[PDB]
Amino acid sequence: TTMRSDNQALSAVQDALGLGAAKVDTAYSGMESAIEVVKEIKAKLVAATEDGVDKAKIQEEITQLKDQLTSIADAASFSGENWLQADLSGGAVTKSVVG
Amino acid sequence: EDGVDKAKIQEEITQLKDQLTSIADAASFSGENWLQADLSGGAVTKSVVG
Repeated sequence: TTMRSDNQALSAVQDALGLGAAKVDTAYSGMESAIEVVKEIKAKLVAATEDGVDKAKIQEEITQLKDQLTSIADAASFSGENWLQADLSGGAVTKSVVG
Repeated sequence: EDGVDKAKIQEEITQLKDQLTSIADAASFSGENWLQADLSGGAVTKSVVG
């Protein structure tokens, strides 16, 4: 009977592990999108370091890319717990996945 | 799990607690249910003619 109860507990742990894996996958996809966008931003800026290039066009490009970054950060949420855009007023927040 | 909402599980456990109460009070044969005894004295004892 104790072993059956333990088996039920491990089944619940498996369900929690699946949920956490889905959350991590969503967070990683959003993270990769943000990395690609910021790489594009860096490429645009290092192109713009030349003085012969008008900087207003680059400025509006980075503005659009920053808006895209904000949208990606606030949208990459699976079940509310998005593991991104947290509250750092306390100093440190730790998310846990049932192992 | 932190991501799982706790309210739905809350009424789940509420229903299970009501089920436990029903199990405790219904399981009787002839008034001597051997459960839900009065522990005012803390030493209630039931016997069967052997």
